[PDB]
Amino acid sequence: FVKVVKNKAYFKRYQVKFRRRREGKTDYYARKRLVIQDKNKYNTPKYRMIVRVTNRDIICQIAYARIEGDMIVCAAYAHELPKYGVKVGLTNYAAAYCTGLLLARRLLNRFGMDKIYEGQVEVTGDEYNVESIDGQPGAFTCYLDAGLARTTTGNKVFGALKGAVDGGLSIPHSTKRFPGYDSESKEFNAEVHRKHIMGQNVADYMRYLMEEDEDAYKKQFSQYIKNNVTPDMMEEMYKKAHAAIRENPVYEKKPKREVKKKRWNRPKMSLAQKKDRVAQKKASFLRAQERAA
Amino acid sequence: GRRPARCYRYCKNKPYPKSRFCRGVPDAKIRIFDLGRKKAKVDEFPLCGHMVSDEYEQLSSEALEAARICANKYMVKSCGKDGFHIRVRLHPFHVIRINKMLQTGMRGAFGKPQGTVARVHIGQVIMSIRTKLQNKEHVVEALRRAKFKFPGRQKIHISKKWGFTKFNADEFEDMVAEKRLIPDGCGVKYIPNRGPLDKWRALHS
Amino acid sequence: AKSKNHTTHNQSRKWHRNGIKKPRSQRYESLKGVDPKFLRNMRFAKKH
Amino acid sequence: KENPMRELRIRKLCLNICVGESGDRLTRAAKVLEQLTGQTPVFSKARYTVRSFGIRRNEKIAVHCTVRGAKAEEILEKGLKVREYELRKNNFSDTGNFGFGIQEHIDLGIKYDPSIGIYGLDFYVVLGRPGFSIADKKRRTGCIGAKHRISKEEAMRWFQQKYDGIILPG
Amino acid sequence: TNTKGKRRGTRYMFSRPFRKHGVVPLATYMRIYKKGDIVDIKGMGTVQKGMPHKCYHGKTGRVYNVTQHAVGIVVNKQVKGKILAKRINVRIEHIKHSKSRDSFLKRVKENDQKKKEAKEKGTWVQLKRQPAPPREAHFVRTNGKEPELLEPIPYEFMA
RNA sequence: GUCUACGGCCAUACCACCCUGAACGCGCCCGAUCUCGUCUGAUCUCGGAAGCUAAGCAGGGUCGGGCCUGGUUAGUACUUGGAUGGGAGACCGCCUGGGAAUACCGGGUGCUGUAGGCUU
RNA sequence: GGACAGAAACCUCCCGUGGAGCAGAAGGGCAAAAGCUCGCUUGAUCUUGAUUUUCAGUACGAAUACAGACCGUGAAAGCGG
RNA sequence: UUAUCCGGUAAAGCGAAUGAUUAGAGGUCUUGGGGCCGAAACGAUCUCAACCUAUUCUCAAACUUUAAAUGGGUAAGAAGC
Ligand SMILES: [Mg+2]
Ligand SMILES: [Mg+2]
Ligand SMILES: [Mg+2]
Ligand SMILES: [Mg+2]
Ligand SMILES: [Mg+2]
Ligand SMILES: [Mg+2]
Ligand SMILES: [Mg+2]
Ligand SMILES: [Mg+2]
Ligand SMILES: [Mg+2]
Ligand SMILES: [Mg+2]
Repeated sequence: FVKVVKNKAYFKRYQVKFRRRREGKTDYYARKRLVIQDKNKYNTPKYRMIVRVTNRDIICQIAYARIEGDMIVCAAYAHELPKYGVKVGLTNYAAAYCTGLLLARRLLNRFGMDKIYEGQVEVTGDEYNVESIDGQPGAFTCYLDAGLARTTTGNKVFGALKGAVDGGLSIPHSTKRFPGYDSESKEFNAEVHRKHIMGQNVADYMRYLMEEDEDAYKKQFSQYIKNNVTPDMMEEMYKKAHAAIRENPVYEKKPKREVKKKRWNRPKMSLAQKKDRVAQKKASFLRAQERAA
Repeated sequence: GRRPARCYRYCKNKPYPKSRFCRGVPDAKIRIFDLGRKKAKVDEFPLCGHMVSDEYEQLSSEALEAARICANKYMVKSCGKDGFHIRVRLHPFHVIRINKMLQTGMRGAFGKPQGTVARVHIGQVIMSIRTKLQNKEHVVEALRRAKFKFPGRQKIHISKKWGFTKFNADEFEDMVAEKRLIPDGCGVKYIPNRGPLDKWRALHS
Repeated sequence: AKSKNHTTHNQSRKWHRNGIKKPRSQRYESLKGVDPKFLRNMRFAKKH
Repeated sequence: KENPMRELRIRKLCLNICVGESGDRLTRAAKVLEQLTGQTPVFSKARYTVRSFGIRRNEKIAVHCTVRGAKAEEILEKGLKVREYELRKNNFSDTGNFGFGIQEHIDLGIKYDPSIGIYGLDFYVVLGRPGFSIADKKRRTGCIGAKHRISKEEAMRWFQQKYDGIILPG
Repeated sequence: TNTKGKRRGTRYMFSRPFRKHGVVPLATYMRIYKKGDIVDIKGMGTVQKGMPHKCYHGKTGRVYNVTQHAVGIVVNKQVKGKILAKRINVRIEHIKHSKSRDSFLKRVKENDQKKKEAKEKGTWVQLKRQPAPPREAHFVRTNGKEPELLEPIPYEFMA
């Protein structure tokens, strides 16, 4: 026949990966080079601007490494955008910019530097770096963490990066992976980046669908219709969302409702129960065998 | 032209078996370790005796085979052709080195392999014989005769186990009646209660 | 004209005759071999 | 009733031609299935050198292509129509995939060209179920699952019930 | 004579333990090391950069210099006649904190606390670690049953 | 009670199969115009929200394999020091102290850090 | 499993803890890498010190942490004399 | 002595990795060898061989899951809190 590869000795010699590696969530090779501060810094925190894109929202946080795990200082999500004006379309490039801007301004509010480090009040789409000013406390600087995202040109991870940079965070970067950097001539024009920041590509697609096939337009965009969001006012709405975010970036926690203490999963079986089950099974098997014989 | 056993009678050196670093070793003289009707069930051959050494010595492969032949000859003569089972529980692996002169002298003194020798510890069993209960005197005489083929001191002991098994003879039939042991030829299979119950229900089926 | 090659028989007795003394620890160990940038910072601090 | 997410759909239909040599014959064979599939195929380079076949390492000896979507369905349909919608159960693998081979590409519906000649193809179908993408997704790769696999019996039942084919024993 | 290789005879010393191969834990990289801290040396074969020499494996030293990835330490190496307090540079993953100093630190903090306390109360307490004294007199209560009688068992050849 | 994002310790967490998943979340899933990449929108990137727990993922189960930790093995094997001890030797016994590993037989099957949710 | 296809040519699916590969002899080490394929480049560069390795605690060779400029790569954290 | 770190020898193990090594068992068409009914047929039948599954006997200075005794560093304060 065939030799059983996963035999009793296979598990004896088997070495498991880390829990995150087995689950595939994290990349420890990049984490080592991302979270490890120099030893001569003597416990100076190193901040990573973590960006994650899910199927329905975008998570933007900043964290520093510790022996008991990372500490989340400021967390910004995309499901809270409807509080600011973006009612629908929370997983696009424009939403990535908005949540990155929200994370930056909220962090500045937490550290009490809202008025200082204004940053890009209005969008431009070109390269920009927050330059620290003398006398005033120095600017907050962190480093981008894309995780496992395949960082090509025009990624929503970089969109969140641009939003945070415009928010006032001095994150090192370059205008190479931003949408608009063409590779045939190796140059960057801010106009295309501005269109992607404001979601003009989505509006153009919306116009294209409603012009060539209305039924497919309904099939693709339906929540936009339900929220009566037309392409013409798309950029104006995002500008309003940017103004609202930069106005009131604070976060308030929802009140903790008191539970009724109801368990939703079957509790673990105990030793007595499992030792009784085999006794019942053996007794049933023999009593069935004798009466069937 | 083989040297007397008195030369290689002491476990003088650390074990030096035939391996990737030792090539050209001549094949061991003894290659058959089981004799008689080795295709015998554990039920029909309860009695078991053992030839066990009483010193930390070295037994050559040729000595092992000579004792095996002598024991086999007596068993087939007394108990019958198909009425016993002789198992040699020592395999010669420690190869021995021979330095031969032809006037080089002691320069480059490292012997080439000459033969294979089995190293025996205190109380380790050298030979085992399994047969019926009434054939006890014949086995004792057979091993006593084979003692003369070995150097050092060896003794004959009749183990309390059931044949070539690690279970006591008195409780062996009781356990197999309780269906804790399954005969599978010259040995037995021990059935614990730690497996899935499908095996248990199949056995009790 | 052969002779033995290496020996370490009486060496331990030779060592312990004068004693295997540990190095005499002394307060304010020297600052050689430290990071030059850190050393420059310290010297500037002592200067000012 | 049944959960719609367990529907058996074709994930990939791969067509390859192994001419066993490089050069004009390789290009000529490549043009055949290129004209068939409407897309550029890819050459495969040999791994080892054996003198029995006269093939050496890194030698482009076969041309293969993969087709998805509706065009894969049409190619499979015209491939089966020359096999008369019949297959042997040996063609079905243990993993729910199957395949067959055609001796000449002319019978599919292409027009013969004396400069082109005739060439055979191997049509291999790998069936699939919604959710097989987690077996190769980059972010969180996971095992497909015991109940979500496609059995050999399940695959042949799908074949004989969807295309109304027959699986004679053998 | 033997070869003078740097890693000669380190087949098992630098080898990773059983079922602990692969990616190194990040806790070692995250721990901080001040100068003057007592530290231990244990070479690890996963990272070959800044490998401490085999003569220092298992030794305990004091940190006197810290860099971005490695720390400079001073260790006592025994040479033929004397002991040399020589300084080496070792990458951080080959080094770990030692609890030998921590035990003294906890004890000195405890006795300082118990010296500040009860000082104004007038009582005097023991502070020096007295060695384990001989067991004091005590009563053994044979509660009923007679003590078991033990005798050597007869010899039998189990083999 | 529990989930998501980032983790620490790296199987008590793995592996095979089976059962249950309120809500939220994670996904499965629908398309290629744009960003982007392929032989193929399969993967990747992007734009999404019709349907679905079927799968992953969560919890539970297997007189489960494994893994962790106990008893047995056993004061056995081995061993610091000692003897004008035995034995021709091989080696063995004793005094003073330390003290293993199999097989075999039991128990258990992730703890927790920061932030944000569901259980209004 | 799939035409010629055969034991071995090529294509597809599943299992697959390193049973492969890393230039050589061997050992150690390595699985989204240290390995296989690409893209871009010369940190195989210029300079002063400190330390480890046989050690006499002297050299050469080799090696390790840093420091000052010029850089390469990557979106970046970082990595590379 | 009290705490705290390092080892891979002694011992032990192959139902655990690697290299050896013995003999019984049960499987199947996974193949071959000695046949047989057959145009043939995995249609069927004894085997004998290799293969798989649990086992069993004996080994390693250049093997090892475990793992000592002896031993090797550090600390046991006012150069400290
Ligand atoms: Mg990366
Ligand atoms: Mg010798
Ligand atoms: Mg798709
Ligand atoms: Mg599910
Ligand atoms: Mg178990
Ligand atoms: Mg938690
Ligand atoms: Mg890589
Ligand atoms: Mg430099
Ligand atoms: Mg050694
Ligand atoms: Mg040994």
